[PDB]
Amino acid sequence: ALWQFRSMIKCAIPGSHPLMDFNNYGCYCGLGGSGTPVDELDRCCETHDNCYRDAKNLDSCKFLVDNPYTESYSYSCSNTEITCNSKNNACEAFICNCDRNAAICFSKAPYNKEHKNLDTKKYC
Ligand SMILES: [Ca+2]
Repeated sequence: ALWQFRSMIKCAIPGSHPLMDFNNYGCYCGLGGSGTPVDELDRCCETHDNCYRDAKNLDSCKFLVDNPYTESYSYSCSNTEITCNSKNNACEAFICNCDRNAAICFSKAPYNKEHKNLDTKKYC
């Protein structure tokens, strides 16, 4: 499932904590969502959830394959530098290229300390 995604975000994140802090926070972290964020660390959930939108469409391994979120792929690191298993294929490549920007961009964004299990009649 989404679980070698936690393996993923240790790799890309010098300093900041994954899911344990991250997955609760900010306004728009299902599929679609759009107000804006709150701070832009709901904005790194924006890009991985709208790349996972293009995964429900996806012609390479197509979704009668119901949810291929890790039983299929793992990844490479290590600046951040997250990618994929380095042969990188068609659909092993696509779902690891959404789950890359996920991992990287929790190191790219201004974090929610604040929206951290959120408010929003407020931020969005
Ligand atoms: Ca969303």
